[PDB]
Amino acid sequence: ANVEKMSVAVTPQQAAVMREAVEAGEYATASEIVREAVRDWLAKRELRHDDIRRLRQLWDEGKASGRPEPVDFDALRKEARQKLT
Amino acid sequence: ANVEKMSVAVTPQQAAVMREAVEAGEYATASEIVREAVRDWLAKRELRHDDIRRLRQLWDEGKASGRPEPVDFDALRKEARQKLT
Amino acid sequence: NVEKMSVAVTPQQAAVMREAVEAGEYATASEIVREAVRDWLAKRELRHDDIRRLRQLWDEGKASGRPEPVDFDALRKEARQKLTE
Amino acid sequence: NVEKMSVAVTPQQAAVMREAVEAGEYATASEIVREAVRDWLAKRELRHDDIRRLRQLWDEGKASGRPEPVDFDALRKEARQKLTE
Amino acid sequence: VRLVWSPTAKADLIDIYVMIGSENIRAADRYYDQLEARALQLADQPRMGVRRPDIRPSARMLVEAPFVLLYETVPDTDDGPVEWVEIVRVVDGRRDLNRLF
Amino acid sequence: MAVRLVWSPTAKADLIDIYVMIGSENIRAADRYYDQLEARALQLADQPRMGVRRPDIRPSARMLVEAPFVLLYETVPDTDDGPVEWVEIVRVVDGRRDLNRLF
Amino acid sequence: VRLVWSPTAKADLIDIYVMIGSENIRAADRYYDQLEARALQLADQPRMGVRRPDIRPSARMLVEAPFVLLYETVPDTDDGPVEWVEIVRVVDGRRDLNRLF
Amino acid sequence: MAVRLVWSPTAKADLIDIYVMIGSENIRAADRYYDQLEARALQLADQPRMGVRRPDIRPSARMLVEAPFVLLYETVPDTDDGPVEWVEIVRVVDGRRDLNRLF
Ligand code: NA
Ligand code: NA
Repeated sequence: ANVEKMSVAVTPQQAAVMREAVEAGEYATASEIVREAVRDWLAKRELRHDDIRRLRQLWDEGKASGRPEPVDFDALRKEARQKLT
Repeated sequence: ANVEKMSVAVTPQQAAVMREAVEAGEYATASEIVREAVRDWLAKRELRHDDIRRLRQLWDEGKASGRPEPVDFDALRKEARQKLT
Repeated sequence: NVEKMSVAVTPQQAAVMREAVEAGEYATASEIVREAVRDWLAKRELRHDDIRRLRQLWDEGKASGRPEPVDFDALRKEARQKLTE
Repeated sequence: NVEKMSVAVTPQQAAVMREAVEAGEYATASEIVREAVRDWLAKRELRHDDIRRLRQLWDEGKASGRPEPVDFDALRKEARQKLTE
Repeated sequence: VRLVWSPTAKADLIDIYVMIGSENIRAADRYYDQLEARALQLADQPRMGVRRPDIRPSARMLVEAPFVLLYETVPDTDDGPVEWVEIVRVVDGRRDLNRLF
Repeated sequence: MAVRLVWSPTAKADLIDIYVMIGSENIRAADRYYDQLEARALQLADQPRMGVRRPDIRPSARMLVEAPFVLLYETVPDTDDGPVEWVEIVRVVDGRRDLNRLF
Repeated sequence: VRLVWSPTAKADLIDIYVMIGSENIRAADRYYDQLEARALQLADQPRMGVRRPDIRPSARMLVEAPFVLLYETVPDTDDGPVEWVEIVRVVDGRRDLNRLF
Repeated sequence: MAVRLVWSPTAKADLIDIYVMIGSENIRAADRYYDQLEARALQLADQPRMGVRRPDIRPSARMLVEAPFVLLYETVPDTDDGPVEWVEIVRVVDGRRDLNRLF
């Protein structure tokens, strides 16, 4: 009762390698692979959500910074080169 | 026919977040999550196999290098400090 | 042996690296950089895997014959036909 | 702004970084180091997640009562009982 | 700008629909709606993708999450009128990529 | 034909930061990034809807890639068709510095 | 050296067996064989694990893939006779860790 | 009581490499790594089977961790019980330098 069963469709190539891993004794069952893979996916998903939150934070900073203006890249080059000291 | 169905047991906590992701419209079905997760797991597995091959390569180099001998760390310190120039 | 180089990182990165060293996670910032660059070597190999995969898929597409417009209404009907043998 | 530091990497790492720059993947080695250290920041956060998780689990174990020897024959019988309500 | 698809790209689209449509036809339809909408945007804006000459010299990538459209313009120029866009592949990043970029 | 294109104060700061960071060791590379970013912005002024919508960031947000950078911008009005009065580039983000899943 | 297990570690062992045993009893038995064998090795060699004072000051980790035994010695010294080993948790790295080390 | 402990020529080279790499900027850290590695090896001479078997590497291989390093070694005879005549440390591996899934 500490598991929840679900029917899932993987690609034939994926199912093949999952069977290979079990037959090699790397895992006892395909479910063990899916549990490990989904835990990793949870962490990956959180890193992706971090990215979205970071982009939103950066966006919000830009929108709060004042009146937007055109940029002259020739002028900008000179300003940046001066910041280089 | 470009998929293979399997019944898998995930943890209740995992099943919950998978449902949350689908309900949020991040994925259409749980199968899409498993396919993505298993592809990532395939790559992770190959990095782990790389590690085992690398450890084996390093081991084999050590075994081919000649007669093993005791090490005096006080002496070794002096040799290493000389290599520092 | 060892190769020294002068590198430019962000102030934010330098601050966290110093925090980690001061906390005893690492002995010096170079230890962090070596770990980080080793991980980047693997990332780069996975990136090259992706590029090769996309190139392979591209080449297959370019060798498959004359390109044509797609009617998505007709395409949907054809995909549903495929689903039913 | 920018923070410069002198770091020591392996000759093998320095060689691949130079290869990547010469191939046009990056403009300078510092660009690689910045990407690599940013990825390490995330790795370190995942490492801290692991440490926190292990600490949480540890603390729970240490607060759960008097430790006792385990008979694995008896334990197996008890686990099979759990499997059947 | 004329929009055409390689025979393999058409096969990609069919495979995508069949894979998800095998359990959720509504989702399969939604993907076609999204892919068609992006392909239409691309025909209006042929250089909206990213150049990827490290793949092949004329290759461009346009994301339509979770998919990536690999395409080229003819001519393969940076400026001026485009005569057509060819979508060469439709790739599912969940199944075939470590990262998008 | 080209619509008005403006940059938030923070986006201008992003551009200066980018140039100074790489220019501290390779001024030719700094110049090339400015050549590329200026070219991409000029394209955008001519075709204001070339960036992909990213309403998951903020409702009007659009993303245009100029590797290794991501331009975040919006059109005003925020419409899918019809006249655009300006494009505002809100940030220039270096994916190597700020993103897990890209670059 | 006396070997004891926290009540939670015993619960960990039961949960592990139930989880895999729900579909493969032979595998569940194999895991118990492996965990018992490692715990016996640990009783003979109490300091074979790695110290992890960054977790808690007396904490040690011993891998028994895919599991990690979290344990301590009493006394918590680096040298000299150990009176007992307490296994505090049995952790499945596949379910609870990004990395082992 | 302690068994004979020897190191492959390559393992000795590993030890020198480790010290020189970190010692090039922090000699106290180099000394501490030698203190720790010597201590772990002394433990191993007293308890030759404290390393976990890793037959997936090679059949007799054992691994003993001394973070961030992994000691790879074997006993001879390669038995699970009975007298050991020596321990050979075959490599000292820095996980930060050579492993994907550890350190
Ligand atoms: Na990045
Ligand atoms: Na590592």
